[PDB]
Amino acid sequence: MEMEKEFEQIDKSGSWAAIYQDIRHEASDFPCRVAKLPKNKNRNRYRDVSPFDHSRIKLHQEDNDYINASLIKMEEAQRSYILTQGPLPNTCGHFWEMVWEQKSRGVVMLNRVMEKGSLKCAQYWPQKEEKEMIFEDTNLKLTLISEDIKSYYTVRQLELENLTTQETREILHFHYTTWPDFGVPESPASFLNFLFKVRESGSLSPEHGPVVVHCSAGIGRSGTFCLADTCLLLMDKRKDPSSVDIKKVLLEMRKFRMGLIQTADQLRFSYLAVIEGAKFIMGDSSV
Ligand SMILES: C=C(C)[C@@H]1CC[C@@H](C)[C@@H]2CCC(C)=C[C@@H]21
Ligand SMILES: [Mg+2]
Repeated sequence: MEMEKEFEQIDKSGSWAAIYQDIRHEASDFPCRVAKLPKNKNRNRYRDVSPFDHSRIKLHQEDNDYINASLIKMEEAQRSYILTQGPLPNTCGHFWEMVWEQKSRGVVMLNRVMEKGSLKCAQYWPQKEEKEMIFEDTNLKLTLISEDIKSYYTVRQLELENLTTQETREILHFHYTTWPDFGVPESPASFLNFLFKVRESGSLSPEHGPVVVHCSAGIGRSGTFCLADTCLLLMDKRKDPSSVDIKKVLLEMRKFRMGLIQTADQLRFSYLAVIEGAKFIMGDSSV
């Protein structure tokens, strides 16, 4: 597994920070002019995290079509993802409008609402079945149908209703709840198990719109999730599995949204997940 001897060589040489900086130097730099217009200042959670103009998701509405969200389209892998920031108190209606318009089936959330004693995300879904949420600026109603709480993650089933037309869709919410406050998980086993739960749900499949992935800024943990998924897909599809190069897949994803993978230990963790997940897809079905 070329990547696995690349992994051991980089650990041995203690050069993860140098590998990561080289990725930062060669990453694309495209314009983000819409994100920087003054009328959009309260739609952005972080001043240094914006969507490129060429890949941004446009809301289907006159007035203001802006949301901080990017379409990441992986041609060879045949997979698309929408990466977005954690919604703001005033962008929750835009978030669900984007989900409606893009025909997404799943939302993947990789942060908690409060981390390090600060609010990383608005409470954008209902916590109780009997208290639904109405987003009047976008004319959508959201209802909790059920939820399954497990040790490392929670899965919710929600109903999203277009109050204009009274159509309804079922949305699956996949909430990874135990990413540590500092660093990365020591073992990728629980992250891979989470990834495969999302895959089994159908939410990642071409009969649906792209899955919506977010953490707080939509680049760190979010980038790790998409990078691992796409790498494992390429290894399944290809005549030569060990031809998959993580660093070139990461740079290709960074053509669509800036800053994906935010630290050198996130880079290292991404290798770990792909190496370990590759065991579980080269014929070794056992668990
Ligand atoms: C996905 C994995 C590589 C691991 C295999 C071993 C288990 C302890 C762990 C938790 C239980 C499930 C179903 C698989 C996970
Ligand atoms: Mg460059």
